[PDB]
Amino acid sequence: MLSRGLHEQIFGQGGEMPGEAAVRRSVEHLQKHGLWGQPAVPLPDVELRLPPLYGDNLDQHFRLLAQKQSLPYLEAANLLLQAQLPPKPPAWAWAEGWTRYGPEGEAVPVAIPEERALVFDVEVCLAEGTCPTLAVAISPSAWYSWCSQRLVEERYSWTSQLSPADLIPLEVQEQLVVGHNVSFDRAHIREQYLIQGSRMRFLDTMSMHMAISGLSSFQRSLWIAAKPAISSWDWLDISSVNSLAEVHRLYVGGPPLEKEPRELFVKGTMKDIRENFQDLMQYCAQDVWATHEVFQQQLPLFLERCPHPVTLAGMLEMGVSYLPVNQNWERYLAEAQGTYEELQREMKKSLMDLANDACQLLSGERYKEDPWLWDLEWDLQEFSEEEEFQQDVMARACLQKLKGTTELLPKRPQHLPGHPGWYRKLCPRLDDPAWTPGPSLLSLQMRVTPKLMALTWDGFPLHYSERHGWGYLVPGPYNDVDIPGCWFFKLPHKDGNSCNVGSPFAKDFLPKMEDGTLQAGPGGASGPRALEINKMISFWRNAHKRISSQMVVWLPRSALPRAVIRHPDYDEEGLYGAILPQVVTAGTITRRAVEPTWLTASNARPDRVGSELKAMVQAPPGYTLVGADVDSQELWIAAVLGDAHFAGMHGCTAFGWMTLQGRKSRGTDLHSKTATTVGISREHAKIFNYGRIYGAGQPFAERLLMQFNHRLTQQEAAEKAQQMYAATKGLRWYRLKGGTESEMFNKLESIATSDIPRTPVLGCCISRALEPSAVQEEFMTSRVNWVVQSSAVDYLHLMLVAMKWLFEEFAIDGRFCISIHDEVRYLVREEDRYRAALALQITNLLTRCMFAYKLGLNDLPQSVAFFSAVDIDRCLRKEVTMDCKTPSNPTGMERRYGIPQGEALDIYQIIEL
Amino acid sequence: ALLEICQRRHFLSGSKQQLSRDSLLSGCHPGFGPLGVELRKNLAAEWWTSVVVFREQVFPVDALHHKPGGKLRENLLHGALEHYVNCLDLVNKRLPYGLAQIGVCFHPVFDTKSIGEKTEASLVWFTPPRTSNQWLDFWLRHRLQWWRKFAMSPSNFSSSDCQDEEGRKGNKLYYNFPWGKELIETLWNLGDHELLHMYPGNVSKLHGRDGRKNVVPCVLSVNGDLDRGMLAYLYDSFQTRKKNLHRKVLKLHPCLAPIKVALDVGRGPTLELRQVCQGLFNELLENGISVWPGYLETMQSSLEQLYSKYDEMSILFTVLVTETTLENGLIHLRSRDTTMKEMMHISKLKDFLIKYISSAKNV
Amino acid sequence: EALLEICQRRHFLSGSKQQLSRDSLLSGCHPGFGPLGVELRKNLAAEWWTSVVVFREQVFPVDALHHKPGPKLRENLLHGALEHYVNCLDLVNKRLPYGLAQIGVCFHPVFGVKSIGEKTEASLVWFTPPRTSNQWLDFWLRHRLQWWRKFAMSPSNFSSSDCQDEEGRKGNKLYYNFPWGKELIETLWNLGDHELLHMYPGNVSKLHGRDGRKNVVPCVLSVNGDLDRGMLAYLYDSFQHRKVLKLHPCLAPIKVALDVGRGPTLELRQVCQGLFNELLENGISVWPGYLETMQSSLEQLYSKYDEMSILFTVLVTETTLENGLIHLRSRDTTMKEMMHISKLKDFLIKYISSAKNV
DNA sequence: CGCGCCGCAGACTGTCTTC
DNA sequence: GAAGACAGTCTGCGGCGCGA
Repeated sequence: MLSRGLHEQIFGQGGEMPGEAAVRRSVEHLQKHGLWGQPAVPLPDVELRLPPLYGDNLDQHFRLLAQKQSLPYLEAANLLLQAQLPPKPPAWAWAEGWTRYGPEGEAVPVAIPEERALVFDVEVCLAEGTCPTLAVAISPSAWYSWCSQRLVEERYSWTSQLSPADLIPLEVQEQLVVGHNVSFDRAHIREQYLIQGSRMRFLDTMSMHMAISGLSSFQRSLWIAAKPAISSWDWLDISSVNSLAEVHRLYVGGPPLEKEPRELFVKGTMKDIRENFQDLMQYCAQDVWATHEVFQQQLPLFLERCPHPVTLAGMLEMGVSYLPVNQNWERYLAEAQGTYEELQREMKKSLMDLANDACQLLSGERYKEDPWLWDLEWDLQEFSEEEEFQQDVMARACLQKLKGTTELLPKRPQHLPGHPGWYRKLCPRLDDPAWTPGPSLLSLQMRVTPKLMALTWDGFPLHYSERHGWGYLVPGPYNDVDIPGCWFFKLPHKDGNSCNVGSPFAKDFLPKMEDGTLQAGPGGASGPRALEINKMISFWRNAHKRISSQMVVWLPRSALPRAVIRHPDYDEEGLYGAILPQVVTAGTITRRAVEPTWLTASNARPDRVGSELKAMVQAPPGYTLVGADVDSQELWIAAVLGDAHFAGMHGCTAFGWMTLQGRKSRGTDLHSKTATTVGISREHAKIFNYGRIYGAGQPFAERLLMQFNHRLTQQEAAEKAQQMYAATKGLRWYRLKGGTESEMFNKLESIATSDIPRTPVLGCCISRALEPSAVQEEFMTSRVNWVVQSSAVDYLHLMLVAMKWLFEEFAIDGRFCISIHDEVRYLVREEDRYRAALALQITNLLTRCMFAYKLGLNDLPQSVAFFSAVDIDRCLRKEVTMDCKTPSNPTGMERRYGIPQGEALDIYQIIEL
Repeated sequence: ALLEICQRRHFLSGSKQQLSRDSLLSGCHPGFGPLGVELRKNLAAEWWTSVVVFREQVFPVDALHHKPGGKLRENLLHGALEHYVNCLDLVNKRLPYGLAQIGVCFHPVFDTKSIGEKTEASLVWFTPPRTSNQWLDFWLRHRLQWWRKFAMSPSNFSSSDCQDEEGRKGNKLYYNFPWGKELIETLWNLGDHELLHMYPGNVSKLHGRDGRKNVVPCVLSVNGDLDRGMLAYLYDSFQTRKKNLHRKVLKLHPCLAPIKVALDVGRGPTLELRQVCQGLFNELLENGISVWPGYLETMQSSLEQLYSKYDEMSILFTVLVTETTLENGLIHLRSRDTTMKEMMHISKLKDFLIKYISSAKNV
Repeated sequence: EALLEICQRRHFLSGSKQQLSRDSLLSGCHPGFGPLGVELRKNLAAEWWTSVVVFREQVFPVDALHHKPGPKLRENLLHGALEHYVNCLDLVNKRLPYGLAQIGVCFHPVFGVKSIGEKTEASLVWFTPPRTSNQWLDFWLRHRLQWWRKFAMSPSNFSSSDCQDEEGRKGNKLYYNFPWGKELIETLWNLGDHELLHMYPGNVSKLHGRDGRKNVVPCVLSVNGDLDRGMLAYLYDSFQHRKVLKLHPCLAPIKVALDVGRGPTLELRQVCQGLFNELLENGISVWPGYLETMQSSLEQLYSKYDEMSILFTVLVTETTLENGLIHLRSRDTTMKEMMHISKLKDFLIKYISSAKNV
């Protein structure tokens, strides 16, 4: 207490030995090239009693908790592991609902698979929406099939009501279900789309694929291509490509599994699937059998590779993600798509406007003097009651001398003669049912649109052709760099690269729109607006396919709880609903989960049409997304990993002191407080520090630095070289990664090349591909990244187990993690949000205490022991006080900020009042 | 900044010489010229086409200039409310229903007790409560798109959401004039408060058939202005620095430009071209194209200035008839948006203009 | 007597509660007009402007405020035209024989308490050189007479008379022989320089204009026609056992009507939507008579279409889906035939051109 | 990580059509 | 016979998402 922070450690009463040599080593390391002497403003000491610890110590306590949580599902998995099964039935039924077969394929109309183990693969008709299209399941006894009911005429009911496939009884034990990516089958369940917690937990055999015998995507590309850069090429024979056929091939040497030739489900129609019904069901049953066999080969292997019950308990969690939504989701989808279309046509109109203005140039021959837009063909083709004196009959007297060349010839390339060639090509051909005036065939992808509305500094070798691509775009034949321009363009041999030497192509050049020396022409009014329009619509153009059609199920009135009903904001015609993310746990080689739409950055920044996706992820009425962003989770984990390995103290290395002594406000925080001061720019040096730590190398850091701003190769190398000074100074042995240090990469590398034990906190193996015993990876970035990634995953598992234990022993409602990118939201109902905030704080304290205990040291600083602010909001946003762009503002919606909280424990009793 | 000299030369504005921004926006201006009346008529026709005839269950309605219940009318909503009963009666009791109107409304303006006229377009939509929000969103959406088209720079047009004093949500549309953002339209969703205020005697007769059961209708009033919309279009069309090419042009949209085509005669001096130009004039009016009789004026000795003035009035095309039209007919054609010289036969020119206008209207 | 009731029933006129008697309709006290009446009035105003304003080369329109700015509801538009003539003389480059015309609402008193009623009238003030100034008015006496035959079924109904007064030496008055009785629908007055002196206190330099390279004071000929009253008289003249108003196609509020019957519902709806879209894009007014679930009788629907100033009636049946032929009936001819869906637009364009082309 | 459809963009092109 | 049109034809460079 008050030593260097810390607190009255309720856990582990007694002992607390400092260590004279240890503390002296820590002090002398922190003093040298660091700041050990700081004001160290104390925090108000927290006087509270923790929940009773069942075990002797923290590790035993959490082991018992996770055992209690995972025992029924573990015994169910083992029960299905060694159960004796008959072969597939000869033919399948045609009635609705579920059917069982079994003795001699005797069909029976079963209403529920009343057993605690299934594989239950599913296939859907992609053309006919996201509804299920039949399913094959293998319960341990006698096989199982399900009918989607969409094969019968009529019954075209949308909104996804009773469309998914029932899998749970009314409970008037618990269940486990397996699958390759059983997250994809967590939808199509109709009981997992429930606001109340689900007693069933799911196992993806792809999650185990990446847990045991997995490949990095950088290695997956090599695997599929081969199916310094030269590898030992042994690891390909022990890992598969995360595909059911490929993993079946790897885990058992049987007859190969065959993909559907026609792919009626992916590319096909409902009737064609009816035609090939029996064959498609046979292939689905083959897939289910392959899944069962690989699961049987995997589960004992997984348990011997990940034996700590907490990791498996937390992996059962995080397959129960649940994003509540309402009609505002559909409103936002429609509004964003409509704004996308409106801005697209506005930008098209702006493009035609500048095309017209450019064509106006040649009236005074002003296009030749134009420093831009001069490289086009730009050429002109030489082709009392008295009636009237002669009435309109003179019109009939004019006619023509037959120079019209019939009607076909004038229309496609000859229409509008005398115009510039670019205008004529851009104009729609007169021989068209739908003619539109002006250069309406002018898009962003053409060579004319960049010339106007994307002028910037008029890139001197950006004449396209040959390499084409971006050229100089900066300063330092003739006209290599000249404001007047009028370049000769004889050949791309100007002073400079004069081509795309780097050739970077990964959704880039959008961040350069904001300043970055990339701008339109200030002379025009609709020029810069078009560039702004492109900037705003880019992200939605990227992600509208994913964000739309997310398999959103709208819960009816009955399925909603009584917490929503008899509420001030109850009833109302707004369709309440939910989105299970279909998050594939352990999507990466690390056990980090993957979801391309929901588990992403999604800053919800302004000037972006598609933004505010995470925003308006609205807890139902009476519910709040009580959640916390773990204060620098990866940085703290690396810091403590370095702290215990060296002198057993939190302030041993400058990384540890910087992590918790620094503060965002007027402090020397690592991100945007110290990285900017020692580096360059802001909010990008944070990404640089997140990348160099957590897995990367110096070349990756340098490349990201060029991506951030414009710098020369020599200057970038010099900046990196200066950066290694005072940094870890990696790849220096015989030191006991040596050098200036201040950042312990020694722990990650040391535990990386440590055979089968691989994780400190929960003892979890990595994979059979990158492990050291068989092979030695040429670049070790993957394993050092994995150490921190899987430590963060074990952190999340610890929070999930602790929160489940606190929600069980203490009657805390909601109980639904929305874990995204190191942040956790739990949706913990009203009149428990402060109780849930205290539970979150106690869970963070216990998780960090377990990290410390299992990783070497006993004490825990108070600067990290508690969340800075447990955000208690009604929508998922990076801050409690935030706004969006496409609407007027969130206040126009029902969002009304919230309470960040922190040190505001007015409900001190964690137990109910 | 001060582009009103263009309106002084070409009668797109009232008779008064001194037209401050307050004078125009207040709605107490003396009047408009022929060009302004044509432009406002085009605006009204475009609105009627975009709202009423294209979308089913929408019918135009009329309101008297006075409300006996003798004072000049302030809003068009009351007239729609009075005719709501018959307009719902003629249809087959379909609760989703629309009413439309465009008319001149006089309002009191206090400046340092005057009465100013303004042309208001009113859309009254009766909807079930469940569909009220989505229909309101559709209404403000496609109204915003209508404002964006016929606008060179539709960023200056915008919308805002707001809450009424009685707790009812609504939206207000604005145009960003150079001096400041000014209101153009407002949207108010009401739970038939005014409808019951006018007819509180019986509530059963006011119900509409949304299906098997009947529910009380919910009203939505979208009220916009057009004279200020006219000034907004004129300001937007005019465009300043770093171009190195300054030409006074008013890029009014082809759909609502006051004059579409201009006729002229060359130097000659062969004469007789007036009869050809008159025949072409008649051929243009008989199809619905407004023509500027530009061939009466003479002794100019400069075609560039004539084209400049025609641009200032936003004349989409200029047609010049020379001595080479009687034989090997090729009239000279110049386009407003692009100062391009073309030679076209007399035939198919009227159909070309009709196709141009129709295609601009389509997109 | 039944004409007003028929017009009100078919949306041709507004409610008769406030204007049951024809006096209210004749004056400005009428209780508005129905959407069909509004469309007919707009079409008549557009045609009059095209024949007088767009057709004329030296004639350009003008706008006058509904209320009098003063120095009170407006009573005439001549004051605004006279005021704007000072600028128009320089703007029109000495348009000595030019004029300004406008069709708009003006207020007139009706009389316990005397009310103010708004009626639509078309006022044209033309400046003419004195040497033939009255002759110029005589020219209008021909042109306006042409309007009498522009759409009237019986041109003999219109009549003209000459009147004189101290203010105007020569004036022309036009009257329409309505079924109730003859009513004055157009008036002409040729004022001299007295109006210019009253408006301009000694502004001879501005009042004098360039005509034939000569400085001449322009005489102002004011011709005022009753747009609402003229439209009512024309509609009455159109009417003549079967109560059908053979209105002019140019001024008809609706040219063609779309119906659904004897065919698939989806196909009929698609055909009706396509026809409506084509009519809207081509500038042809189409009555939205579809989406009707009543289906009372074919005769009742035909009578309703004819009473609504419909030039022709179009019925879509299984023949349209089979060979593209739908029933087309002409009210004037009282005959029905089969016409192609694609050729409907061409037939409508030809009919409109024939009606417009005298 | 990255890779093969995929999808327009830009240039080519052998052959049909007109004077 | 000489020149313009045209509906295909090949290449390229963004990009996406995969694989039950």
